[PDB]
Amino acid sequence: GPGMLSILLSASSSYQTQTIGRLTTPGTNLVKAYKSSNPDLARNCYWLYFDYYVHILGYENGFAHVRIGTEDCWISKDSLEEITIPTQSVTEANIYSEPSRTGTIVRYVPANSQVTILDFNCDGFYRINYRGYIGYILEDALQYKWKQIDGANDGERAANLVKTKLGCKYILGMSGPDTYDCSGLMQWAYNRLDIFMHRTADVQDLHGQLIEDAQDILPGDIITFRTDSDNPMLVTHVGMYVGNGQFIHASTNGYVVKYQDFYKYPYPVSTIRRYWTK
Repeated sequence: GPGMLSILLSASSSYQTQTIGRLTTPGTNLVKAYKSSNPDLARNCYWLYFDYYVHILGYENGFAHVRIGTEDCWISKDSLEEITIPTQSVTEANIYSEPSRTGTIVRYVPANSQVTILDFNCDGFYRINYRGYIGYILEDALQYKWKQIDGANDGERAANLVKTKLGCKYILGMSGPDTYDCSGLMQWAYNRLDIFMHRTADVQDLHGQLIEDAQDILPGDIITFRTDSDNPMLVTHVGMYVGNGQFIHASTNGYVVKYQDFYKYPYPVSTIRRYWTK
């Protein structure tokens, strides 16, 4: 106020200067992703998709180095656009040199100031520009919220996110904003929480915290299923638990994003995976 800093913040930060990107994938819905700026172009690690949000770490050799949560990769720089977000502050704060409790003061910001968000989810801070002064301001000092404040954890936030897509049409290979397949809905929802998961159900099945007992399932957990009787050992489907014994999924049965009764669903579970941590 403005000097008070919580002991819960680290006294040190390795957070690198980043900007915000939105994928535009011109002319299509996807872009190949690589693990270097000089890749074996035949061996892309995966793809990223239209209207996904990323952090931009930099550019090299015609590629953008992008980040979603703990995952980073390289995509053609023409597949995304840089984003800045105008907002205002609601409480006096300092712009600090870094997102920690030992940064130097770049600029005092009075309450009600017009600012521009340049990066988000910076370990409890936004990176902003105020009157040309650039640095890190505590998240709660700004009006804009990059994710929901409501919810006890990111799992509940993920459940709300898939609920916002109820009624969207099923289309194989899509991940929003208007059409989805089962695994694209999962990846999209966690993209909006700055959490990376892979694109296909059979890989989503292999990461995240394993919830061994279904009694311990919570909103935002994903459930993978084996639904192909001609390949009965292969994971082919996925949905998100949203509480009260229901999960939401994009299904060809109805060709729509819809609720489904978990225990009445007539296909075997593979794993229950928790990709949220807070």
